[PDB]
Amino acid sequence: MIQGVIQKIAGPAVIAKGMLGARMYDICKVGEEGLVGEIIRLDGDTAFVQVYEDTSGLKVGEPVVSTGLPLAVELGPGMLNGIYDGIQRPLERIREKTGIYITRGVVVHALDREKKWAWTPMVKPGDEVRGGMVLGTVPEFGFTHKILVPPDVRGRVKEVKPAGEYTVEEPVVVLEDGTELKMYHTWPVRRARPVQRKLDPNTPFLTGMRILDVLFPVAMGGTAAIPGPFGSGKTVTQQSLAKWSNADVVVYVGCGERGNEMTDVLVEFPELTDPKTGGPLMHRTVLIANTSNMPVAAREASIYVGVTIAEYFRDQGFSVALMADSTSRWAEALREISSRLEEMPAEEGYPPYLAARLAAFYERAGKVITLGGEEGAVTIVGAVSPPGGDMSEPVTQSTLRIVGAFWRLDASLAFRRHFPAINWNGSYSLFTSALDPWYRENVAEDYPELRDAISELLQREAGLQEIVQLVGPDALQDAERLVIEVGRIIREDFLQQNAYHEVDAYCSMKKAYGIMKMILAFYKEAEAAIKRGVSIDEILQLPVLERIGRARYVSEEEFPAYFEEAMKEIQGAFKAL
Amino acid sequence: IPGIRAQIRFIQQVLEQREREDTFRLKRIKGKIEAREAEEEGG
Amino acid sequence: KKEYTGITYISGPLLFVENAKDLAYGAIVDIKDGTGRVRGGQVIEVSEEYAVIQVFEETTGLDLATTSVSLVEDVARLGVSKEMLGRRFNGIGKPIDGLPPITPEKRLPITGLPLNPVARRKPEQFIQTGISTIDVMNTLVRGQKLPIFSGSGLPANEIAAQIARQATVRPDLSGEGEKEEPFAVVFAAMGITQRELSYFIQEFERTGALSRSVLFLNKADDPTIERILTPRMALTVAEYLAFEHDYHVLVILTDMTNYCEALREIGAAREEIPGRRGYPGYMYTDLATIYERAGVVEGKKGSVTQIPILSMPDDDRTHPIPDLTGYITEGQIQLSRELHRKGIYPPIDPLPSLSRLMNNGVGKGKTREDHKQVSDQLYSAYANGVDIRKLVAIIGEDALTENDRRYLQFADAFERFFINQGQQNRSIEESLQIAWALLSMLPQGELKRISKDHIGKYY
Amino acid sequence: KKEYTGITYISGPLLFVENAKDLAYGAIVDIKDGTGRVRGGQVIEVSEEYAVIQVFEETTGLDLATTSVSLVEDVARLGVSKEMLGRRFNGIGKPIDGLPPITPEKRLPITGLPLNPVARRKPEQFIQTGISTIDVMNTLVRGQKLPIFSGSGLPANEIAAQIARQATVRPDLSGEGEKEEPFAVVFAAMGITQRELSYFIQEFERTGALSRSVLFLNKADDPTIERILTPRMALTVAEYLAFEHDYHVLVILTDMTNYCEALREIGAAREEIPGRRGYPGYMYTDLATIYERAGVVEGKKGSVTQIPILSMPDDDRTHPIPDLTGYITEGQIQLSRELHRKGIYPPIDPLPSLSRLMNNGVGKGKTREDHKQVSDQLYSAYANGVDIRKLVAIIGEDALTENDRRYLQFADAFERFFINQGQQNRSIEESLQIAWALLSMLPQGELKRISKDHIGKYY
Repeated sequence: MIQGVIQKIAGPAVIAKGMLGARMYDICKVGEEGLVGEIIRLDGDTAFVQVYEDTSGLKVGEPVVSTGLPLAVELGPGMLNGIYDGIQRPLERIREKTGIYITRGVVVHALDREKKWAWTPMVKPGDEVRGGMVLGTVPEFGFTHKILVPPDVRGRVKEVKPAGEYTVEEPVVVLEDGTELKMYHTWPVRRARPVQRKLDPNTPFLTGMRILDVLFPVAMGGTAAIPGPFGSGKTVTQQSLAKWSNADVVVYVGCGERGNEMTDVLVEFPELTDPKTGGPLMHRTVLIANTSNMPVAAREASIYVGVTIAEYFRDQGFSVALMADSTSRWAEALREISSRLEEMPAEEGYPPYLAARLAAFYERAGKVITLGGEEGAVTIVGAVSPPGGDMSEPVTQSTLRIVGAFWRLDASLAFRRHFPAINWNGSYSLFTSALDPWYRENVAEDYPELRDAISELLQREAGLQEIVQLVGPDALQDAERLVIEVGRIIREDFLQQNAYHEVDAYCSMKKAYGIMKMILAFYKEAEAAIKRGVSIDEILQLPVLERIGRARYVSEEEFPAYFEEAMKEIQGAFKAL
Repeated sequence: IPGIRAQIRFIQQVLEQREREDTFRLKRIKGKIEAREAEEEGG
Repeated sequence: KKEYTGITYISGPLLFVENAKDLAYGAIVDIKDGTGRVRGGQVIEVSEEYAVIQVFEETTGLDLATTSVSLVEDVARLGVSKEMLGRRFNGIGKPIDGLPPITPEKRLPITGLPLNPVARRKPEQFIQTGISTIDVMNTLVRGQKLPIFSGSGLPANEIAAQIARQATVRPDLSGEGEKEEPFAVVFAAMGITQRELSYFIQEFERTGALSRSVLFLNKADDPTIERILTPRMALTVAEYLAFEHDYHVLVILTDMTNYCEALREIGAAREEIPGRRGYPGYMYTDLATIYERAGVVEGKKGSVTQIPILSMPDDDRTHPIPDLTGYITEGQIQLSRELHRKGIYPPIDPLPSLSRLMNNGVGKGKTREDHKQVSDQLYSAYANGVDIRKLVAIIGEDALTENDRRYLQFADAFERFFINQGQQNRSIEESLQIAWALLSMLPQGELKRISKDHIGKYY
Repeated sequence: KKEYTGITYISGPLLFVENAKDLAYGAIVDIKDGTGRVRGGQVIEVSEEYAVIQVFEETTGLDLATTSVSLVEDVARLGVSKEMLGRRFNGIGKPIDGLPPITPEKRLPITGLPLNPVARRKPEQFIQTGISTIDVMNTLVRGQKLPIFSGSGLPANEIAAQIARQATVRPDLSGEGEKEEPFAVVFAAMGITQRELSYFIQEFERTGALSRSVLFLNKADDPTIERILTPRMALTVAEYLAFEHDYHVLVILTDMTNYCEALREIGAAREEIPGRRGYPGYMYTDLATIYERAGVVEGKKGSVTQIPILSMPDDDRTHPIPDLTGYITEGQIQLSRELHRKGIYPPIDPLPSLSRLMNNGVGKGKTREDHKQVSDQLYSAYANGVDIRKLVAIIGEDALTENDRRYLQFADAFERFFINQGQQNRSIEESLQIAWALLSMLPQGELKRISKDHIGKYY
């Protein structure tokens, strides 16, 4: 289109003289090799291209060819169960064709142009279609991919390819104007996919963990954040959500996380089971990988590619759960590019539009009723990693006030090896009062009254634990000692969970309800007995203590009978004395 | 006493951090002023 | 018109044009590009060589060859009317609705023209809220601006909706026309997400207070200079409907932090000598310019009162945004995270939240002849209780004098019965009865603030 | 050869060479002046009207009339061979030894080339160190990164020398041919002094371990660019030997703090927005650039394992250097300061230390079936010992009980018999035997973690 030459090279930013008409935010090809970049400024007749690759070895005079299209992705069938780069390049094919090291300049198509799928028409000639309608389906592993009409396209169909087997480069529907509808379409990543209207979430997002499904829940359209210092369990928590959530598909983004985690999920998932259908777990994962040593700006490219893939899968009628990683690393990439642009900074280096960028990214998430009429949802769980473990970095004060829940990890609980180390004294979840109808309908009928009892037990036990630290656990009355011991039972029997077990890594709602019931019954009857006159030495040492201490290691296939037996055992062993 | 010493150290670190940003902006302003006055011979 | 082609620089917000001196300073433009899509702008720093624009929407697709800029109006001005009292606008002022634009009755500027210090009058009338921590200790009168220093996960939208629903004047306590006065909300939001907007709209639609309120929406997936523009439009409409048609308006400005952010961003991209910790020097001037538009004049009978919600970022009263806002307005209400932990509602910390225009709107002949005295005494007793809390935490609860325990228990009863009030509509008399019930828990003669006459009459 | 005279500006470390459009970005040059001396350079930020060059050593004695820079090669590289397996190099890679220079087999680039995340496998085997605490509760595996958080007056280089002089991969425990896995050590040091240099030389040459090692040494009176270059040279040689000749290298980098200092100083001379307490913004990017080069690839049978020793500047675990390092690497082993006062060696507090890739390198058929159980039990027992110790040291030993005396005796005997080990070399069998001999001080049945099979076989 517009052909120019290089004028100056300085790090990851290239200036190209002789570019009159080069639109802003366009994809151009830098150098004699092809080093896709993105125009982010215009000064007279030049452009301030920012490359996405190593850009170390380029001369001054190599051509620069623009293309006029602003960083599109390639939506279509054949996307699940695969890796990608930040620019949506299959790492599998890259490795298979060009050795084990990541090379630059290699160019592979996003989808696969040789595999053929089973088309099935759902449109007759002379019909009337408009953007968002479906045209027919093709099958994937245990799903049914639909074939939408790209947004903002209309007309009157005139012919349909009959049912059979075709590739992804076959125009299967021809409108009346002359255009051709293939089995895929491209969409820019810096826009939002239009919808009809945005509903309000009234359904929990069950992740499996007890703290995050009881104390601080998240509606299945919401947002969240997991800040916390280094070495506290953020990676393990996010992978546990990825492998035991209740979403249809999962899109794991990682921008700045060590490659050992990506290899862990890659070599672990294909031998697990999706707990909704029964197929392999990796048949509902589209993980995106851009590790620490790879180029920088590919970080933000990866964030946007992830959100756009999640929006597409929402538009098909599923309910996806994006799980970003190190929005802090993303902000670092933004700061680097800004300081290369040489503009004035804000508090602590970051450019003064971090907040707007984060707000748009988080506001592309919510339950919606798409253009086909069917519903969908996009959850978001964005990790953060402050520079010193203090929740005052701009990227962890700009990511508050725009989210729902907030899951503050803690270094004390993390070093005591009290894992998942979610500080229950400094977290909050604003989706906790719109889920009471669903709880009363689908878990119990006195559930929201049994949860506040536990929360209050904890928030009154802390105050007494202060004086406990003061004068030791001796002068505390029977009341305060019983409070202390029931608080310890609660902490190390209900809140704690070991994610590396076989059966104790996924606690159903009924199981959590049962454990809460048993602890509450123990508390009530122990208080009654202490009022009657027995002492604490007699109270504690019953065998029912350790009989409920092993209550979480039991399995869901038999928990009801165990719980019945244990409640009757409390009934008995607290009757004699 | 150690808790107070830790608090003091943190406050002191933040206060010193918020001077280098000022020195940086001042140096940039001086560079821009030199670049401008290098073109103000007459007009 | 399609004139003024030949731009020569584009980077972020700004955009430069070559020789163009007939564009007046502070004008309005519209930037058509090579495919027909029209954006908006505003001229800053005109000069004989070039002229700097400030684009509103965004700068994607703008090339340097096929791109023009045309003049629309030499000054910003909004076309106001009275027909816009059930409508719903967005940012600059287009109608985000299924109805066509309005036919204006007069078009006035949106920038200023302050009120003359001799065409004002002292706000005196008294508007109760049903929140006994604002009716009795931080009185709210008609004609005063009073923010709400919120927090991250603290309920401020709920308190704003409750005030807007319960607020009513009390004419039968000082002598006035019995039933004449409903309100007229001018809710103006800049930066709200989807959840909060849906809550606000549900609540306004439940009480039927929607057919008498105008709405300006600037949700979080929109540009930022539109956030810079919105509150001026809101206050223009409010001043019109007040000082021309004798209404009584109540402007709810939400999240002034996002407005300050857009301000800091344009200032940074302008390289304009950061004042204090980021934010530029003239932010006091800007916040004052959009706060001082709420008073009462003499001769007329309208009134304009504000409640600017704002979230102090890191819970610091020493952050520039809360600091300058407190210096400019007259009064404040401050929530408390510690009280929010313990289920209190509304968690309004009563110590650090005062209102200045209160000694003139309360007292004998307006509410009751013993109001400010109960206020002073309650403040003193609560401060004593809070201090004895630390005395306990040092010593122990059993080594306390016989009256220190009385003060401690008064503080706890105060936090448990006077502040916590659920969602119920109290009255000035019910709240004063509760206050006297509490103040009777302390002995007589240890209240050096109230007079012996009131002391004998109420106990 | 002679080309590129005509420089135009010299100030500090920079040098502005005029028209030169054949120098590529990041190339390597050599600045020769009117006395014959030759130094280095690096073309950063090339342009059209000139090309900025950054000198390595110093710009003393340089003129604008008698000076000429010339190209050396396109990118940076060093010539690697196999024979350097008893050698000793220095920084840029010049042999400072008693043997002639080396020949190349090929010269590889010394930067970048990240591993394809689909082209590696999981670290599964394990490597014995002879240190009981490490081997039993933080067992280092083949293909992980594990820093050692030292202090300012603690023995760290001694522990590093001991680990390099004792380590070996046990080929008989889990199962494979015994003499099929070679080994090496690519010890690289930076910023050391003459005392520590002599210590390392003598300690390596005593036991003849140097027959399976290389050495890169960067005495602290050399220009800082060499201190920046050393780790890249070491890691290039390591990757070569491992993924091409099937060795099992073990890289050791002392004083990453001196590397971070050199980086801050070399960067801050180009005015690039100092990030956090000095150190620039991209320090995470650089540390991750050099750490992630250690892994285990599938198809091949080599490995690379790193142990970067670093010293927390002022015992801060919230300093930028320890923070970034902890965010990049996986697991960390932290030396203690209190144990060093009581005269224990190697002083390692197992409370704040852990390894993530641990429970994959032990267990069923790996070392012995009781490894994870014994680790959990020793951790729990030492934790309870410290708990009761704090309790007593606070109040007094008047009212202890039976179960508490068992745990206090356990804590004491553990700290004095399982941590303190001098210069011994305990195999993992002997380490587990000492673990069981310390566990047998506790009543069977109150060890609520270990299973009953091993309980019956041992103890």
